[PDB]
Amino acid sequence: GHHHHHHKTEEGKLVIWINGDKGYNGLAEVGKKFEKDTGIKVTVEHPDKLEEKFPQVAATGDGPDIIFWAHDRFGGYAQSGLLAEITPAAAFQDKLYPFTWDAVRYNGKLIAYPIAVEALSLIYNKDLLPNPPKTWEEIPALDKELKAKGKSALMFNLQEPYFTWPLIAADGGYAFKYAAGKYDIKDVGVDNAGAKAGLTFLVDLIKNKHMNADTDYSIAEHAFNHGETAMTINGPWAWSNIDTSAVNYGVTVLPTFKGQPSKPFVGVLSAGINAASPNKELAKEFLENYLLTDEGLEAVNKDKPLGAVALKSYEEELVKDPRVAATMENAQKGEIMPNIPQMSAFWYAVRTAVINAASGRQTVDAALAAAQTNAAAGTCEECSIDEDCKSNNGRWHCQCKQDFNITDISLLEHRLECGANDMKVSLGKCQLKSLGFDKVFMYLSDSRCSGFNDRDNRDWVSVVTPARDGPCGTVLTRNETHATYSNTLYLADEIIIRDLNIKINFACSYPLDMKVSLKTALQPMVSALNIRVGGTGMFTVRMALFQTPSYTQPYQGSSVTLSTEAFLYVGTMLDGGDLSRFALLMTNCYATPSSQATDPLKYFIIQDRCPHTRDSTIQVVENGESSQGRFSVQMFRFAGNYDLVYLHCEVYLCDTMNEKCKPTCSGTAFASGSVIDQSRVLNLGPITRKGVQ
Amino acid sequence: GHHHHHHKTEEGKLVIWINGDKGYNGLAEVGKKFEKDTGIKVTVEHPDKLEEKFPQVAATGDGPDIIFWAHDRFGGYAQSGLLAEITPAAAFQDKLYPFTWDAVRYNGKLIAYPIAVEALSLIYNKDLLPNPPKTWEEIPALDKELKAKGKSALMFNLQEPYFTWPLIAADGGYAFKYAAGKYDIKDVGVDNAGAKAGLTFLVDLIKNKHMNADTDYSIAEHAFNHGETAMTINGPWAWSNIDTSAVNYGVTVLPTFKGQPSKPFVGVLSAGINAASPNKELAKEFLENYLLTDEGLEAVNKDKPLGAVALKSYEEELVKDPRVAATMENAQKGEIMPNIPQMSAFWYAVRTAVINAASGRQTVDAALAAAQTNAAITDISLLEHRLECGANDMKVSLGKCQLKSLGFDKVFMYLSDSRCSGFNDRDNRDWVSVVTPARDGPCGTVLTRNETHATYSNTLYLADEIIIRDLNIKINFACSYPLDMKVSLKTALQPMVSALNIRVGGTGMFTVRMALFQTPSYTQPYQGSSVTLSTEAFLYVGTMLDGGDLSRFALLMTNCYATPSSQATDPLKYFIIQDRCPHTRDSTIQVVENGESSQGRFSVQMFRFAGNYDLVYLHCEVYLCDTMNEKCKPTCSGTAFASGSVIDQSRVLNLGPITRKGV
Ligand SMILES: OC[C@H]1O[C@H](O[C@H]2[C@H](O)[C@@H](O)[C@@H](O)O[C@@H]2CO)[C@H](O)[C@@H](O)[C@@H]1O
Ligand SMILES: OC[C@H]1O[C@H](O[C@H]2[C@H](O)[C@@H](O)[C@@H](O)O[C@@H]2CO)[C@H](O)[C@@H](O)[C@@H]1O
Ligand SMILES: *[C@@H]1O[C@H](CO)[C@@H](O)[C@H](O)[C@H]1NC(C)=O
Ligand SMILES: *[C@@H]1O[C@H](CO)[C@@H](O)[C@H](O)[C@H]1NC(C)=O
Ligand SMILES: *[C@@H]1O[C@H](CO)[C@@H](O)[C@H](O)[C@H]1NC(C)=O
Ligand SMILES: [Zn+2]
Ligand SMILES: [Zn+2]
Repeated sequence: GHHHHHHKTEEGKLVIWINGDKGYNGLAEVGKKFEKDTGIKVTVEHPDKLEEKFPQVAATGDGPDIIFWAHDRFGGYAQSGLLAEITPAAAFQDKLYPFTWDAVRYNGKLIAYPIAVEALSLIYNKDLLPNPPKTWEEIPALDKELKAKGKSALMFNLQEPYFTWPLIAADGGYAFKYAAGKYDIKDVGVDNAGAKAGLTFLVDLIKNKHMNADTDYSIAEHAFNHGETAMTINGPWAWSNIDTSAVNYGVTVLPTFKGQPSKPFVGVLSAGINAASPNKELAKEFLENYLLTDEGLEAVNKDKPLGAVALKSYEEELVKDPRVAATMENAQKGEIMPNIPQMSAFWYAVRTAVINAASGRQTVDAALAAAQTNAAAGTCEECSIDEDCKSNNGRWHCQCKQDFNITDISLLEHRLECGANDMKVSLGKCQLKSLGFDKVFMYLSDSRCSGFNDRDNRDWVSVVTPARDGPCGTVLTRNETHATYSNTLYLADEIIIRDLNIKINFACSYPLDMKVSLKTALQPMVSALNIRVGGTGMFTVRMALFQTPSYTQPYQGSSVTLSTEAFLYVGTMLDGGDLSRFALLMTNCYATPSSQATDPLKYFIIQDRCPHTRDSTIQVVENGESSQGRFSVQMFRFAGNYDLVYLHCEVYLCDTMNEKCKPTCSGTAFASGSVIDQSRVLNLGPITRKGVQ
Repeated sequence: GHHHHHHKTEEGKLVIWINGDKGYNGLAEVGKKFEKDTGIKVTVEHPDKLEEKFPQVAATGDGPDIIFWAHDRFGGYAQSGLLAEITPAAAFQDKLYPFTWDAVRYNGKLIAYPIAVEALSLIYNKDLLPNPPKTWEEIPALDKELKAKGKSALMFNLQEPYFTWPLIAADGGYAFKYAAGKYDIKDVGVDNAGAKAGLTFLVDLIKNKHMNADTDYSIAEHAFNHGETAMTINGPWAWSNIDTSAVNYGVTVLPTFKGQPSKPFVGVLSAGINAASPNKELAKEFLENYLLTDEGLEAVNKDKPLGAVALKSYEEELVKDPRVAATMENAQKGEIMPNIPQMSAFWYAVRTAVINAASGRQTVDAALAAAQTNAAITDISLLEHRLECGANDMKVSLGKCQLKSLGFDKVFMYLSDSRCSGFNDRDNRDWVSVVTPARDGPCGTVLTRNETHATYSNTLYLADEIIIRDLNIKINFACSYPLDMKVSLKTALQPMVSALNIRVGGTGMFTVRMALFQTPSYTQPYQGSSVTLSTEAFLYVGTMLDGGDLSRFALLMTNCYATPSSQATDPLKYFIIQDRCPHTRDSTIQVVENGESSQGRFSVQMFRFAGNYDLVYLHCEVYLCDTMNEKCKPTCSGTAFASGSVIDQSRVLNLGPITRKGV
């Protein structure tokens, strides 16, 4: 007997959200194992701002069955009843460390499964520095030293407060005072001396050009991984990218500040179950039986490291690695995050205060003051990066930052969205509003198509144009495969009455569908072949001839006529079933002097999936790659004896799962493939010479 | 015998240059037979760097009458007009394979005679191992195993790029892109990922002491023939030395790299005629009558193997040997060398990249970059950005010249994942492009859904230096697609849906689903076990078949109706679709899709329809309609239908309750 019996005839499913920076593939593999055993499928998807999006959808009774995050968010969900209560047997609970269970406990109830323990650690290049700086104060020396070598000392994400927090709290800065076994929200440690010291040091570092304020995760990763930075600050999940990198690296404790250790907020990677989920039992089985296991966490950790796991058995072995040991050493120096809801607001309040102090929009005192005032305020979560959250006597509100520093380049930063029938270009609203823009922010080649405040995203100001030639001065450009719709975005120096000239040429390229070209034609010349697949499958292959190199504007009527130098553009299309499963392959294409496809005289354009020769007389654009295929032939230059010829194409449906369809053509011919299945042949003709202007 | 008439009182001589690794003796023997018949002397010499030496002497109106080499060089000579045009009869051309003639063709003219087809093959001791390693990745293991015996696994010449090329080209590597029937010289495939993979693997091989970077032809041949190496990689011309050796050997296909086959550059051994020679006629007779023949090639091939010959007659018999067959198999995997002149410059650029990466003088990136380069201010500030949204992929492209105009000395761009890096993109314009799948989570791509649409977005970082300066730019790009009904239904956590299992042919299992949707796009399905509607609200219903390929069938909804009770058999029915057609001609009912596809879709204003009752249940009878007769999609002329309707309850899907807003 098998496990599969209990879940048989399941209409149930399992949907998982996790941040893409952790290993999704290992989790997916565990999903494949779960699918193997139980016969139930498991999906893993990464939405933008998933921790923020989850509550929104979850409120409506929709979302993933499982959500992965650091515990600090979870209690915020629990307060809203978005998380189903976990109630595992003691035997199971005993397998994980109690503090990891404490992290996920909220208001007495377990709202999630602890997975792993996350703490920021100091990552450095072993080749570049043998001994890393043990303190923060000695880094500027290193940077000044390394600046001569054409490199930098330290680069790490400055955009997320998670990364800058440890230095701030190093001297005793804190989020929410823990008192009488409970967190006090009206007691906030943001504006004290230690925070100011840490942040002042950070600002003083970036002011000295030791680090750029524009630096983010991606940039720092890229910089460090190319060995152009001596060290960075990060968690286990990064390591996977460094291993593959030629960089020889090491992980140790963060540097001290004022003789005090860096105090990182320690996260617990945790898996919550949606309260709306019908699948809760399956989720519990999956998480308990499969996800948390030596093998499972081995897999996930193998894709990307988890750091210190909550599972005792695997951890006891996993600690043997020095890096996670360093991660623990760091964690023990810092403090585990509160799971309370306010943490959502806190993080937002710091981020605003760090970037303002870094950009120089405010002093550390002013920034931290605003921060402390906004620490528990939930409204401030609604504010974008470029917005200040301002506190009135009555209530908090969002406001655009009053001052931006804009290079002639900064204006070129933009969002380009290519939709199916339309194109949209978007630019930051505040950066524009800063310059005195009330309205009519921007326009395209046609000045009548103007900017509007984006109805979806308050942050953006957007311009839209259909993707077709002639509205809003949009322009179409075709090549054999694709149709590219392009336009230019002008910025208006008028309303602001100040001149800095920039324009952005943007374009959306879409694949060309010849079936549309055929449907557009009143009476196109086309041959069709129905192909039955198995009991229930049915497919259709069509072959048609086109007047243009774009493979558009097909010939109409019962005959085609060519100039001596003319190119015939042939194309083939597949319909029915999954166009993904099968790829359209043209196995043998040839011409005959007669109408019979069985003609003893065959002139092969394509033979054995490959061109008959390398001459320009035959050009094959698309074969075996997709649902369509395309090739051109100069017909009467290729076969010249005859005043007309007929065209024949043998076609085969290529399963892309079990065989690779795209042919490899060496330019050496066997001529052993002369066997043709006439049931698979499409025929078109006659193809005649003009003989008249 | 009677040939003697056309040659009497003979004069002049014939001088031939050919590489010494091929049979010099056989060619000379044929030359001596030619001398016997014609009474004209023929000299055969093998100079050092003969291919480089030929143009030098040829420029002065001095040199050999005939030159033997791979075709890739010849177009370089032809461009210099050092080669006389050959004009053999069709009857003769039919005797050799056309592609061999295509190789020797340049700018429309045939500049030389094809002799043989050469491709690198994997030579191994058949006695030593029954089956050779099928991949490159497993070689270090074999070597480590063989390291205990005081020997090595694989040794071959690393000095000539010709021998190392296949691994480089195994994964997506290429010299010159073949487009519109001609080779593109400004389109170069040297700096791509696969080449880097292969060459990096090679460096990693020599770094592990599995093979010495100093290894050359002599060393590998001498070593393998003496049994100090288990296997090597080489062409036919080497075999002659292995045959005499007591070693029992075999020849097979090169090992795969990254799941893809090795693509050796396939050479065509070819004989060109000097343009300065008055003796061209004699050269032509020599090449046509004697050199290319069963008897002629027999001598040369018997002396040393030519591999697969261009001559049909001799090849047809010669294929029966497994070695040349393996050589053919290898040839079929790779691609023939372009005949263009630039190849002369190419080989020089790669050779530098092979030795520099091996010795450790440069990184693979630097070497391949330099090679690729060798192969081929600001007033207003503007940028060129092109986004291509494919079905399975996205490509983002930025124009080079604009980046230069914007003051970028060098271009580094990448996505959220720094592992995804830009490459040089050749189109109607020269671009720098990055590619990513259109699904979320590779390359740090992220999904954003709204009720109607699934939007896949990512950020493109663009900067001059890896260490970031004051100038760095980032560009957010996104591809938004409409949501599929099935997908919308499958994505939903707890959608309201009714399902019916169907068997077809008694084989396999399929199902039919009916579900309710909040949007006119038929997306954003209702959640829960019940739906509640305003009096004026529109219920968007859809029905789809799932669980495998039903493509031969179109989903047809014959009768769809509402009942005040939960019973589908209720005598009181309000018909939305009756006799396959919409009950009313009004905006109150719209049937979007019926009998057309695997899906069906319709909207109804439910409570103007149901009237007096504050709740209803929805019922849809469904059938698989065979589309072969093309009668499936129903035609509705008028709103008048028979009240009597025959319904099979086994095919009816039921959903409810559907309740009115405000009690
Ligand atoms: O910086 C604010 C952010 O910090 C934490 O998120 C971390 C997370 O702990 C790590 O697992 C890793 O993924 O990096 C994240 C930040 O980039 C908090 O969990 C989160 O609520 C908070 O917004
Ligand atoms: O390595 C560069 C070199 O490769 C080719 O020459 C080959 C030749 O094609 C083979 O037949 C073999 O036997 O000898 C050479 C080994 O490299 C190119 O034809 C030549 O121009 C180039 O220098
Ligand atoms: C110029 O912009 C940068 C980055 O924002 C920063 O130095 C600051 O915002 C501006 N300069 C000053 C002196 O404030
Ligand atoms: C056609 O142009 C598009 C961009 O406009 C490009 O992505 C595609 O590769 C081009 N087709 C070919 C065959 O090069
Ligand atoms: C959903 O988002 C897409 C992505 O741009 C947009 O095109 C569409 O208009 C949006 N639909 C609604 C109903 O907001
Ligand atoms: Zn089970
Ligand atoms: Zn003669």
